[PDB]
Amino acid sequence: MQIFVKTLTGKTITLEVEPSDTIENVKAKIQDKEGIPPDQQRLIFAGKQLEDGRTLSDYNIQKESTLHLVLRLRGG
Amino acid sequence: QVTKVDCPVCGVNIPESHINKHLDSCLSREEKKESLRSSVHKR
Ligand SMILES: [Zn+2]
Repeated sequence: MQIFVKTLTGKTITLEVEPSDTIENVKAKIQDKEGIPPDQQRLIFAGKQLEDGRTLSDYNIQKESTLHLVLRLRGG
Repeated sequence: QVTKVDCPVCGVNIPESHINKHLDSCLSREEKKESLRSSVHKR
């Protein structure tokens, strides 16, 4: 299903992913589009983060949804 | 570089650097409100 992702900066990217696809799989897709490492990217939906070992269908995500992307520079 | 970003969880003005720690706390609350469950009684 076609979904949309919005970064904290305001940028908007349309990403195509299947409910069966895992979150870890989604990050890799982003890597190709945003050129940013999957480890340095964290996604939040409804205020809670998305577990890499979980799938989109498990989060009750329907067609055309807006996800929040945050960047984790370094934990020091 | 100095920048700020709102929190999608609680909506609070916070720098892009302090956001990482903030997310760790903001998310912690979510786990506090929800019921506590333990697979094993010991731990
Ligand atoms: Zn917050």
